[PDB]
Amino acid sequence: GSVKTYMTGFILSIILTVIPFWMVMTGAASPAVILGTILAMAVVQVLVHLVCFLHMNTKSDEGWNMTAFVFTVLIIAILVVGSIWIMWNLNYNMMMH
Amino acid sequence: CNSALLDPKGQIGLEQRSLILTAFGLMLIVVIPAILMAVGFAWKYRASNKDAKYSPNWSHSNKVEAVVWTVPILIIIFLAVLTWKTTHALEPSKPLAHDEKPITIEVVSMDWKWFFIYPEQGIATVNEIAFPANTPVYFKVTSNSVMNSFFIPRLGSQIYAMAGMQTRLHLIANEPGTYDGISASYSGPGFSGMKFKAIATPDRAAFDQWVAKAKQSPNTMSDMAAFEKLAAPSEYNQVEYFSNVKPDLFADVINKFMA
Amino acid sequence: AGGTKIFGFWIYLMSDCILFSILFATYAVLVNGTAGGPTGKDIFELPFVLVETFLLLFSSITYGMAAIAMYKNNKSQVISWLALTWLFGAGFIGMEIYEFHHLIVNGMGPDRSGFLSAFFALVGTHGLHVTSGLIWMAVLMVQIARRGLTSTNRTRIMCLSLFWHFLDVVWICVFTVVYLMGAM
Amino acid sequence: MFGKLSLDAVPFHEPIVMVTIAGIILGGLALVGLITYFGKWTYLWKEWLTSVDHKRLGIMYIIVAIVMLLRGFADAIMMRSQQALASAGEAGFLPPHHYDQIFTAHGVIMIFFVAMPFVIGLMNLVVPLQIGARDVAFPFLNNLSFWFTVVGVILVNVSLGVGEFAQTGWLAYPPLSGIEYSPGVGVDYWIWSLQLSGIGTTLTGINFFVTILKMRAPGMTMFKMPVFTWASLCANVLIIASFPILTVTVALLTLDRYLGTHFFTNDMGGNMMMYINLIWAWGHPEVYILILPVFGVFSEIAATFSRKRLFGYTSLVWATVCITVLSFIVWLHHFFTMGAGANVNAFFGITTMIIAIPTGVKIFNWLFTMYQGRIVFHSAMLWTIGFIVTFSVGGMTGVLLAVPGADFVLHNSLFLIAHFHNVIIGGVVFGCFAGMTYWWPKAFGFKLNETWGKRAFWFWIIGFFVAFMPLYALGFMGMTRRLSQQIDPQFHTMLMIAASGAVLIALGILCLVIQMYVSIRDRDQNRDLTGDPWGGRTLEWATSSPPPFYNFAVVPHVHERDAFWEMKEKGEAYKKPDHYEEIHMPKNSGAGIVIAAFSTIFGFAMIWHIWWLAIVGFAGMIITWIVKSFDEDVDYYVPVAEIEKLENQHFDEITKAGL
Ligand code: HEO
Ligand SMILES: CCCCCCCCCCCCCCCCCC(=O)OC[C@H](COP(=O)(O)OCCN)OC(=O)CCCCCCCCCCCCCCCCC
Ligand SMILES: CCCCCCCCCCCCCCCCCC(=O)OC[C@H](COP(=O)(O)OCCN)OC(=O)CCCCCCCCCCCCCCCCC
Ligand SMILES: CCCCCCCCCCCCCCCCCC(=O)OC[C@H](COP(=O)(O)OCCN)OC(=O)CCCCCCCCCCCCCCCCC
Ligand SMILES: CCCCCCCCCCCCCCCCCC(=O)OC[C@H](COP(=O)(O)OCCN)OC(=O)CCCCCCCCCCCCCCCCC
Ligand code: HEM
Ligand SMILES: [Cu+2]
Repeated sequence: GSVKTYMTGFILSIILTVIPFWMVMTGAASPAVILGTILAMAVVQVLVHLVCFLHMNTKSDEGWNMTAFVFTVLIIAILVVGSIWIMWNLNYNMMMH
Repeated sequence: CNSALLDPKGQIGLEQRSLILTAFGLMLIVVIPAILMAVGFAWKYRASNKDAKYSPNWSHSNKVEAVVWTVPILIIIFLAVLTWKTTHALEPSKPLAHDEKPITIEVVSMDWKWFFIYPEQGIATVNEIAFPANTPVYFKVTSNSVMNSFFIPRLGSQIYAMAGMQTRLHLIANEPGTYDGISASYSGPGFSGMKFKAIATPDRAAFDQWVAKAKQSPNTMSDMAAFEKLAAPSEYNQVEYFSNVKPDLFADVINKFMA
Repeated sequence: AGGTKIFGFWIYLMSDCILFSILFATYAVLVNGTAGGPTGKDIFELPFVLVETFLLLFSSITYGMAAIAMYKNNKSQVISWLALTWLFGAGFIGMEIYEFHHLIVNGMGPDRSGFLSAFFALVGTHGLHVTSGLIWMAVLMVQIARRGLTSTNRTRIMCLSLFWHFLDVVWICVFTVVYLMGAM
Repeated sequence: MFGKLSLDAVPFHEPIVMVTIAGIILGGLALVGLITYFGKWTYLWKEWLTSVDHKRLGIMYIIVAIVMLLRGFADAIMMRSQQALASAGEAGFLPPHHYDQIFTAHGVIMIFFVAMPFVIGLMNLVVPLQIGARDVAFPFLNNLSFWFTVVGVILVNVSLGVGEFAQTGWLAYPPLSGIEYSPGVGVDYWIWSLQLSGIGTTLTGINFFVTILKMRAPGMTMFKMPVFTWASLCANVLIIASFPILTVTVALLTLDRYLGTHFFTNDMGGNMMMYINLIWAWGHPEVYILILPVFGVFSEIAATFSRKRLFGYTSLVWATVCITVLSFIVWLHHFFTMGAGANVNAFFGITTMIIAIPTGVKIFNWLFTMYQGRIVFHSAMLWTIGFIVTFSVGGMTGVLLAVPGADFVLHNSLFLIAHFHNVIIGGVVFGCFAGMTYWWPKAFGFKLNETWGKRAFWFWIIGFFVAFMPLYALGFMGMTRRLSQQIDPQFHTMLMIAASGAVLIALGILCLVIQMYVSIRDRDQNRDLTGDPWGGRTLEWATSSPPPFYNFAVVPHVHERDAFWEMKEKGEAYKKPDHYEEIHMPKNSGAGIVIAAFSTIFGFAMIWHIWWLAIVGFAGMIITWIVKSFDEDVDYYVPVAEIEKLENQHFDEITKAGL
């Protein structure tokens, strides 16, 4: 039933946490393959928790409750990437050149 | 018209006067008709004006709404091409092309005064700089304290002064004279007296006689013990000259925050 | 009525997710701001974070079974499933307190080395939300024990379901950016 | 009693503070003495203070904003007086310790406790009426949000008498606001005023987002909504997505001063440029929170007093949605001179001028709303015409500042100061007085005085221009902001004109007080009887004046834009239902006042380091939250005997006055 969506989303998030942890704790001979798969499994497991636990739906508040989440992801991406890009140029400048 | 930004004496100030003038004249093609329509439609279409055409159900025209979107778009399109070109030409820390071997002056903002170091002359001053006219001046600006802003309004741009950080500024003076510089970012109780003079000399012989004057002082800046004695909080400082300085004093001010 | 509050709480979590992203942006700027002190590799014990990650994951599926029991009429099993997810969240808080007590006693507090300020302000603000949801869970448990699975109690279960699963979503971003990227 | 409170914290031997201390203590005791004289304590409680009614709460927001407008103007008249005396070589009154608290308090009060409650209180009164709703989505949360704003105005006002306020400017930049350059309680007053009032407005933005989306009338789709509702919808989106940025940024400053952390410090890996990045990421969406419902106010007034439908509804709606997204990508224009690259400065310079495109579409759509109307020159229509002239001058000035090369000589000048007083006085204050004049008969049942409302306009118009067009000239001459002592004599004769223009603004505030007195003195002669004093187009004018406390006996069915206008042209909307049903209304609650009373105890104890009191204050807010959750009598039903009594007294006013 609805146990099956909770149980699959729990099994999946077990796998999506063990593999990023096992790569850092072992080493896996590549810092760039590690960094890619860690951010990939973080995004995938966030998507698993929205679908299976938070029950994100396109038809839940006549379109809303989903567009509110998509809007704030864009705000977070504007705020985080924008502040990192600004502070990287402010810190590359203000250096003893 | 003779007011320190509309009458500038440096190349950066003169290029920024044309930038202010062309931007202001571009926006006037849409702001003057907006103000004229605000008064003209109010007068022509009064309730007491029985001659004007009354159309209460007219709320949509494609040609009117096309022009309402197009003409603000076209002005900002011209203004963005101007913004992109002039930000890459009027940028501080872009050296000016003159082949005159610029004078580097190191600027430390204190509480509440301006400390200037002349590292290739071995001279330090408080609240006064001199430089030759028609030579570029490379400013390396830092703070010993809270954030200030180094501004000579008649010569060009401003830049923030931050502790542990080194901003850069390039200026030039096309005419000799003395120009009042200020702190343009509020920094405490003595902020109103953070005013310095910036003397552009007629030639380099008058700059050489000011450097030789400023090394006849008995005061030195030969250690950071003398720096922190002078970095004590003080207000409305006189012009003071130091004859000997530490050979890399400006890096030591930055390194007391970054280490 | 009930669905208006549940939608309105979802809008609050979107503002609460913007609140956490400022803490993540502050951490990314200040992570290399170690003042001659410890970096992430000198501090982060990754077996300890794996146990903390699985405790918050176990409390997410335990709240999911509490909501399943609310969609039948078994008031006793909502209480029993809420009793376990309180234990897994109290285990999560008790490990973060043990992690912060080890740093503060050993001279690695927030007042040293402003990387440590951004570490304590992101992991600490997450644990303040878990503590806030642990208080809300115990207030909800004594309301259901006293009044039953009423319509107001059923809306409060689904409001805390949004809150509790959101804290596990934030923690996926926490252990990746802070711990796993810091211990590479 | 404990902490740093010492009785030397009270500014004795300082007469310009102690006179205004006694002017509020004796002013407050005289106000307290009138309520006990007339026996109105049990009426202020149970009808106003505990009220979950959005009409009662909207009025009380504006009362707070008008009272704080007097304090925020009385110290701006002291800065104009000091700058006119500092030039021509006099060290007069206001030493720099005294003066630097004044521009900091003027900025905080006028943004957070004047402009914000006036905009929020206009959305509180009007937006549930325009969508056909009976109340706001979360009515207890609306009452709690008001009292968190009251905690903000209490903490700023007690800093006048108990300690001192911040001396850092209104945004409290780092290290000057750090614990080693500001060791006193002034930044702590700034921190906990903004924190406690800032969580109140966050709950306001959540409340009106869900109200507009979920509580609308049947048949009213999103593109049949009133334009003021569209403007309130987009303004509340910016509250939800930017006031969390203020909550983190002030809390990170709180950890720096209290726990000694290193976020924005100079030394131990701290970055003080991160705060200025963070405080303007909230800072520019805040100024679009203020100007968006003002755009919605002027759209309803221009349609009503031109007797013409609003031109270009879809273009005006999508210009509002354009601004609420573009407001989050422009914030680096406030620190162009910090030292970022040419690519970063030109990117945020270009996209700052992109946000001027939807503002120009809004301006020209109001111009063609009145292109072929019959314009009635009401007081509220005068503020609309005066807004278009004033905001176009001040908006044009900010686009000049949006060029980074032009901003390098105009940053932190009086040109900047004159820019944002051109778009706040010109935009927000003009829109708040226009909506006050427009919706006064709906809030109270009688019309304001038309003669004194026009005189208040003519002093607020070019009286502003005498006040702030000299500061445009002073920004070119090189005069910077926050200048207190020994100002240059060449800046005199232009600071003298700016001081004279503030006297004309003072006469416009005085004309507002006379307009309020004469209207209350003559309210029985200027009564609004049908509920529609003008020819109104939206659903607010379908009710009685004031509305029947449930707003609607039967919720209306909407078929078109300007729902009340289409009803009148079909002969409807004065239709008596054959039967009524009971209305489910929320109850008044004493909590929210109690939660805020513990919060101002918690805030005052955190400022003065009274840690036992801050624990008691914080635990009081949580126990009151917990004990409110156990309450079950949160609602009641209005009987049909009360509904039929209140509607038959409206439907004979319709009959005895023509309709
Ligand atoms: C609610 C008030 C408000 C409003 C509406 C605005 C609107 C704008 N702000 Fe002013 N800002 C406001 C409040 C402030 N801004 C500030 C600071 C500020 C700075 C910083 C300068 C500096 O720090 O040195 C810039 C560049 C701007 C740009 C603008 C622009 C381009 C608009 C535009 O949105 C205006 C758009 C309107 C226009 C353009 C006129 C209408 C259009 C017409 C008539 C026709 C169309 C014309 C064209 C398309 C050209 N803002 C500060 C400084 C705080 C501090 O420093 O302490 C405050 C308070
Ligand atoms: C710096 C620390 C500050 C900490 C302040 C807050 C935390 C203290 C503890 C709070 C938790 C106790 C909550 C009270 C329990 C009862 C609540 C309840 O049952 O209500 C459920 C409610 C649904 O609404 P309804 O059903 O109408 O109930 C009305 C309540 N009067 O659902 C609701 O919508 C109400 C419950 C919502 C709870 C929200 C959680 C608060 C999270 C706070 C984050 C703390 C850290 C912030 C960081 C600062 C910035 C960096
Ligand atoms: C404790 C220490 C700290 C103190 C800090 C201050 C706390 C903040 C207090 C702010 C709360 C706002 C108070 C709002 C009261 C509003 C009362 C009001 O307007 O009543 C008028 C009433 C209307 O009569 P009615 O015929 O019903 O009109 C219908 C309108 N829908 O007309 C009547 O017939 C009733 C007549 C009696 C009303 C008298 C009350 C005067 C207003 C109260 C004070 C407002 C001014 C000061 C506010 C300070 C705000 C900072
Ligand atoms: C917010 C930004 C900053 C975040 C950190 C601090 C704040 C944390 C608390 C935020 C809680 C937000 C909850 C919003 C939910 C909105 C939707 C909802 O479910 O509302 C339900 C209810 C409203 O119900 P209503 O219909 O009005 O009537 C209820 C009758 N019992 O709503 C409620 O009754 C529940 C909410 C009301 C109670 C909240 C008041 C307590 C807040 C105290 C904060 C303490 C902070 C101190 C530390 C300083 C901060 C650094
Ligand atoms: C959309 C627009 C929103 C507007 C928001 C509100 C802002 C302004 C607030 C004032 C407006 C409220 C007053 C009108 C309400 C109705 C008054 C009323 O019914 O009159 C009662 C009372 C005298 O009447 P009574 O003799 O008791 O019996 C007759 C009843 N019909 O009449 C009275 O004398 C009542 C007095 C009430 C006023 C006290 C409120 C204080 C707020 C004032 C703000 C500051 C004003 C500047 C300083 C004024 C003092 C000099
Ligand atoms: C109505 C007449 C007003 C006058 C005469 C006035 C006057 C002033 C003056 C003289 C300054 C300082 C300029 C300087 O630093 O040199 C100032 C700053 C400021 N004003 Fe106003 N003001 C008025 C209204 C408002 C309003 C309605 C707002 C609403 C938001 C406001 C917000 C601010 C802010 C934010 C500052 C900057 C604070 C700071 O410098 O730290 N002002 N005002
Ligand atoms: Cu801005």
